[PDB]
Amino acid sequence: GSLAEWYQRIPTPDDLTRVESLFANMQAQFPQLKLEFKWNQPMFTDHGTFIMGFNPSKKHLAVAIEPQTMTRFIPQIDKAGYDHSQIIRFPWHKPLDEQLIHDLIAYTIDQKKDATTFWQR
Amino acid sequence: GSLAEWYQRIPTPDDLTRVESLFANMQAQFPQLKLEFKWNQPMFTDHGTFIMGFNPSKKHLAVAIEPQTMTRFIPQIDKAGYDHSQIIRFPWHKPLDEQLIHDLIAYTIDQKKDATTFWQR
Ligand SMILES: [Cl-]
Ligand SMILES: [Cl-]
Ligand SMILES: [Cl-]
Repeated sequence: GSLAEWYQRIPTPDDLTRVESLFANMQAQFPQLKLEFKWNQPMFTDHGTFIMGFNPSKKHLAVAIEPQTMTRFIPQIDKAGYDHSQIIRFPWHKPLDEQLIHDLIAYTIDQKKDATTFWQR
Repeated sequence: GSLAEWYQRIPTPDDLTRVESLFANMQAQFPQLKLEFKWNQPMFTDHGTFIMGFNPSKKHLAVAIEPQTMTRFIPQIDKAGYDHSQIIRFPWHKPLDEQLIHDLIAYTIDQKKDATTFWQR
């Protein structure tokens, strides 16, 4: 894909305006950032390192951030009223590491032993 | 929707068998888990708290895990050779909080100042 085509996956003209303004404002606020197009999506990078990625869907703009950033901001993201998701991609065409999946479950079960809410806050 | 309807979203018979076996194997290993259907996807829960979510796409099974779990397991996920993603959903119909996006970028920039890889490892 190209960057021209990605912009065309944004559902409506007002949605495109929102993304264009966001990009422009963030570039103005962080002049060192490079807006690259990599693995078929726009990403801000800084001195050859990932900062943020972007992908549209029918109902939302998905903003991609690093694991440590997500961890640090959970309280502030929840307060702002936005849902978040952390996923591992298991390709259909590759083996499924069930030991890994098992270990993720076991660790989470242990950490949430005394949880009083459905989601980690 | 429903769990039946969700299973129909899995793209091939072999992919369906994979998902069926995975659920069965994890339920056998963790007999306390309930497989619930919430917010249009299957989720393992334990004593009413979230443990793991699932969703198919054309190319992969997406396994949803909590932020603390993703953070803990990055080295093991990378070693296993799977990609991972952490996203915030900014709905098109709701205001976009640019201060939050600014703060996320600023924090990530500071954290990556001395980074020697593209992605957090
Ligand atoms: Cl909750
Ligand atoms: Cl571990
Ligand atoms: Cl890397």
